[PDB]
Amino acid sequence: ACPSGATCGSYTVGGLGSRKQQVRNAGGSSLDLAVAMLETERMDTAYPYGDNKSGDAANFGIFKQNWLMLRSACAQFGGQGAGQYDNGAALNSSLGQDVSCLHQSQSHYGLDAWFAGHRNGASGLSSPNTADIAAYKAAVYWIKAQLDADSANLGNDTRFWVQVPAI
Ligand SMILES: OC[C@H]1O[C@@H](O[C@H]2[C@H](O)[C@H](O)[C@H](O[C@H]3[C@H](O)[C@H](O)[C@@H](O)O[C@@H]3CO)O[C@@H]2CO)[C@@H](O)[C@@H](O)[C@@H]1O
Ligand SMILES: [Cl-]
Ligand SMILES: [Cl-]
Repeated sequence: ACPSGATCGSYTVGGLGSRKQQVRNAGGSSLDLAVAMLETERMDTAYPYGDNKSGDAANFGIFKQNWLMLRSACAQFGGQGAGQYDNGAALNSSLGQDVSCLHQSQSHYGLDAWFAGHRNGASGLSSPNTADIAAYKAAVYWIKAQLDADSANLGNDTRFWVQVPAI
């Protein structure tokens, strides 16, 4: 059943199973798969460039990591400024680098703080215990529970989803 009042469900996405297997082979855990699953249908980067944001808010890669976090945590982007955000687009064509950056970012911030910045950027890092951040985290963990409960879900075409507001 759906997490705390939210609307949720599942459906089939052609080719998604093979893509899940590629993400796992690139080092993605079930948590990583859950984040990717929440962010795009096909675990890809065909969403609009930067997800229509610029600077520190721009999103890159299959997890929609933001440039603030990438430049703060990932060695690939060390020392870079907000205005250099176009450099994050390297993650759009390298799954291995995308996963490496995700892991570096999660380790840099710790996972609970990582969720806050992933959801809400600099504002989230400074106010990480909001209701909206908690709802995002709950959505990810609900998806993860579906993946964890049946290993077929790690390789099949099923996408689990939870409705969260776009911000
Ligand atoms: O620090 C720069 C800027 O960040 C602002 O927060 C944004 C983040 O940087 C991300 O862009 C974040 O995107 C996530 C949201 O969950 C989206 O709904 C989703 O589509 O993509 C990602 C991953 O889930 O969005 C926030 C909000 O726009 C904000 O903190 C701002 O004050 C700050 O200057
Ligand atoms: Cl991020
Ligand atoms: Cl807070």
